[PDB]
Amino acid sequence: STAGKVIKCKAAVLWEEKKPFSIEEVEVAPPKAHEVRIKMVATGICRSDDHVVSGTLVTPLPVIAGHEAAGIVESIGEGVTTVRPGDKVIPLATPQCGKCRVCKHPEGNFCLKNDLSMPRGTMQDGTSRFTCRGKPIHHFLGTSTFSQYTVVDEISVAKIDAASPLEKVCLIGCGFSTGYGSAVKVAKVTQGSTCAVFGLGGVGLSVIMGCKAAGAARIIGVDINKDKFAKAKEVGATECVNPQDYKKPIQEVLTEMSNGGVDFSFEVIGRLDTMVTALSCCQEAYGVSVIVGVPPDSQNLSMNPMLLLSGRTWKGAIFGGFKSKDSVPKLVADFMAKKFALDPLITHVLPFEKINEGFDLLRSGESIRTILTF
Amino acid sequence: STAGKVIKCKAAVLWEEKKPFSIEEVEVAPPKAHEVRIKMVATGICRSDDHVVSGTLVTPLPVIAGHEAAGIVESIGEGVTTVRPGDKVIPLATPQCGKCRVCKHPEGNFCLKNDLSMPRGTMQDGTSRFTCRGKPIHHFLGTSTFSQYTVVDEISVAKIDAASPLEKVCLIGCGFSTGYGSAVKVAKVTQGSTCAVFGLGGVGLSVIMGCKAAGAARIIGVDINKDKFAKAKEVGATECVNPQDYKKPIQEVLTEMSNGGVDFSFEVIGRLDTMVTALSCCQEAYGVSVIVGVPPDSQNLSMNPMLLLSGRTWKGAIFGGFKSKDSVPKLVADFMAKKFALDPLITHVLPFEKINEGFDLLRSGESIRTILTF
Ligand SMILES: NC(=O)C1=CN([C@@H]2O[C@H](COP(=O)(O)OP(=O)(O)OC[C@H]3O[C@@H](n4cnc5c(N)ncnc54)[C@H](O)[C@@H]3O)[C@@H](O)[C@H]2O)C=CC1
Ligand SMILES: NC(=O)C1=CN([C@@H]2O[C@H](COP(=O)(O)OP(=O)(O)OC[C@H]3O[C@@H](n4cnc5c(N)ncnc54)[C@H](O)[C@@H]3O)[C@@H](O)[C@H]2O)C=CC1
Ligand SMILES: O=CNC1CCCCC1
Ligand SMILES: O=CNC1CCCCC1
Ligand SMILES: [Zn+2]
Ligand SMILES: [Zn+2]
Ligand SMILES: [Zn+2]
Ligand SMILES: [Zn+2]
Repeated sequence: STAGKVIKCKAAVLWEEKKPFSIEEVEVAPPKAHEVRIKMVATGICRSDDHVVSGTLVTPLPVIAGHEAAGIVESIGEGVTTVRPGDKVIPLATPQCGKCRVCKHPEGNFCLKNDLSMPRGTMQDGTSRFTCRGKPIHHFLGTSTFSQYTVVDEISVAKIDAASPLEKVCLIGCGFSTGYGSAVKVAKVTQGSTCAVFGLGGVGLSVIMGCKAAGAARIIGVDINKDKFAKAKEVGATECVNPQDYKKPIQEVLTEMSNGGVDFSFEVIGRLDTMVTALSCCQEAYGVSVIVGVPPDSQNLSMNPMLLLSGRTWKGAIFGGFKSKDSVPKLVADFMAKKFALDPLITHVLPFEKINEGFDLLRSGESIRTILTF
Repeated sequence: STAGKVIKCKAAVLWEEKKPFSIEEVEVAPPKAHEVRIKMVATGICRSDDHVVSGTLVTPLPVIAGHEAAGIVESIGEGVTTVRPGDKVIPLATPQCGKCRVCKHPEGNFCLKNDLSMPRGTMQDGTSRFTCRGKPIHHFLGTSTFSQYTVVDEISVAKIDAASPLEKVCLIGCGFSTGYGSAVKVAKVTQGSTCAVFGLGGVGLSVIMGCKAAGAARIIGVDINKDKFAKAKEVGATECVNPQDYKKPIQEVLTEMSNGGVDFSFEVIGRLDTMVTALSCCQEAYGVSVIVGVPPDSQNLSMNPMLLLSGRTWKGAIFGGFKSKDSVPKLVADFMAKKFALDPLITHVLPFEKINEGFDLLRSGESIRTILTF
């Protein structure tokens, strides 16, 4: 009874940086050709959503943020072939158009249809499906999941198993897949290796899960919040270090601990200094360091290229290197077959209406992932 | 004759930075345990030797530089098992001890016995075998080939084919192997790919050779000296560009030419700005950039880590990633089997006494490799 009609529903609108979200009514247009309107069931609070609030991640405001989520298709536009009304789906913050040079490449996943490099805050057609107080509101990464309903381009949604528990598998839409793939796909962690993981939030814990799945012998968690260490050990860290406890820079500490440098290191925070420290602590001739964290907008790091000339490899990735539409259904199937766990990442559950409390929990250091239910 | 005795011979001593080499008599001590004394036959002029003169590369002075060479063993110290008097040999500016964690790793080659990371300018035992006018003179990279005789540690020398032409295969001791391996081993250039090579000297031409051997479809040479372009095309470049001819930054030019970025780029100059430009010109989701050039001492580059977060891989390497003692004899055997050519790199051949003239040729832009003959 809503197909083809505007839907009025609640969403969390961000009108200004550094302010609480405003939970209020929005109007959601029906889907145009090759678009899908989704009734949201659950969405996680990822640090990247907070980066929009703080100005770390710049995208046009006002905006409906949220990108790690799962829901049920309410209606489809003309020409949609990959999902149908009633299907369970995960929106894809990195799309998979299937047609660009990146989608066609065996390794690449950062589809050229993304809205990250040159943010417009729109659908693929350059327009918005959201109105609030009569004003157009921007989308975020082609997802915008902090709303009871959203509209996404078909290349930004994947159909998943009809029996999936949406309050858990929403994490496959960003944080779990990112960390897990960063270890198993991007770094390609090897059996018996030593790994160092900087940042023990939801994404860093998922990196640990992937390093353990790959058979690493040592997994050193690094965080300035020692309250993060117990869960890190539960999911596979063999030891944890707090840089604030040491008189020496932690790259020196980690080099000593690993008898000359780690095999694989991961920056899962989003600071320029820890990106350079993480590179430095891998072994100078054969180490690999992967940047996962988001840097503050437009800022450059400084580093000595002799760190690379000796033989290190430095890389980064979005979404764990996974081609998003191909990979998300398979990761859900693997979760349903118990191949990895999501419960360790979920520390808090709240209704959507308590979104601001959910962001308070993240900012205070108390949560890993808070899941919001609609 | 000479075995077990001090040898007085001619060498090129660098007494201080930014001065001509001084060609004069030096005394070369006999080899101690596990050392090898070599009569030099030919040595190439690599830009890294010039970096010692200019202060770009810091190593203790006064010094006998030179590291790209070939000669004949004159005598061996106690315990040497891998070469014998009369053998043709290439000194190894990166050693291969066979016992450190890097030598044991399948990928690594930057053996921990190297004299690059913390230059001492000595033999492995911390002492020098050279005296000149009664003063001790430093070694360079455990090689020191600008002398009629040198003494090296066993781990810094490889025995090669007795029929090898030393006036050509000296280049396998540094510049050829570095550039070729940077393409075929470090980057692992793929068939049909597009490559960009910054710097068209001896090392960058060897990168082009390797890209062509790997089957690249397009190889774009980049140099500010257009006189380098004809030879670059002879060895495989499909086009060449001079940044000075363009109003736009060359990274933008190369991105446009390659319809969104190259597959592989190589910095083969030694400038911070070209290291960042070369990274930027590879495709943002799956491109690979390899640093080969030597940065000026103690200087840091500045770069935006979003270049990596999208999916690029940045790496560097010494000596093309080759494990030096294993690889040098095989590369000579490959040369003798006609698997690659060295003549395109050799533009001038001069007697050793004309070393300063050979450096003037390099500095003026007029040579690729000058081979000095003893
Ligand atoms: N590449 C990608 O596709 C994705 C990137 N991200 C980014 O990954 C990063 C991590 O995200 P979450 O795990 O959700 O964030 P989080 O905020 O839950 O975790 C970050 C952790 O870093 C620790 N930390 C902060 N400063 C530190 C320092 N100086 N040294 C050591 N530890 C420090 C914190 O105590 C915290 O436990 C964020 O920048 C986020 O934007 C997130 C998802 C996808
Ligand atoms: N990684 C390693 O193992 C090795 C590194 N090297 C380093 O590789 C670099 C290249 O060495 P060679 O080929 O012997 O040097 P070279 O001096 O013969 O070649 C350098 C080329 O760069 C060009 N160039 C200079 N400035 C430029 C700019 N701004 N833009 C574009 N082109 C520019 C020059 O015109 C020249 O053709 C040097 O820094 C050298 O020290 C050399 C041997 C081994
Ligand atoms: O968290 C989801 N996506 C992130 C990916 C890294 C850049 C900022 C957006
Ligand atoms: O040219 C030979 N070796 C080079 C290797 C890169 C650092 C400077 C010295
Ligand atoms: Zn695409
Ligand atoms: Zn996220
Ligand atoms: Zn070694
Ligand atoms: Zn050299």
